[PDB]
Amino acid sequence: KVFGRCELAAAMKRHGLDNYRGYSLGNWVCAAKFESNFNTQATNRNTDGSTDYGILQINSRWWCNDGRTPGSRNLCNIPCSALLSSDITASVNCAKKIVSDGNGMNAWVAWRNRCKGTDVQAWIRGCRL
Ligand SMILES: [Cl-]
Ligand SMILES: [Cl-]
Ligand SMILES: [Pt+2]
Ligand SMILES: [Pt+2]
Repeated sequence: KVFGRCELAAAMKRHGLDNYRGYSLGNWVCAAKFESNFNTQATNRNTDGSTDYGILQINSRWWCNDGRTPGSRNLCNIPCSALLSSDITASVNCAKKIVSDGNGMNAWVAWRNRCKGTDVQAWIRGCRL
């Protein structure tokens, strides 16, 4: 599923991401934009052999089990395919653990390179929430 901007923002807010650990909602939406372009089915391969999955491109080295990532964890205790559902619950829950791990949203390199220090409020501009 490909979300709209405000559709995503609303789903994320409903799931408790708005100001989770101080990261306002626009941070999460901006991160989704530049990770998956709002597409729950996005997958990308990492140079280390791991794969990123879903709306927030959550990675198999640490976070989910895809069955094919040697010497890797499954810290969110989920199959990586659960991260491609049109329902974002598992991506959201897993991101809360990721962003609580010590590095915050810097764990998402696109957030750090493209959202951090920008006018992220623009990503929620005009949305009914
Ligand atoms: Cl959803
Ligand atoms: Cl949730
Ligand atoms: Pt939802
Ligand atoms: Pt939820």
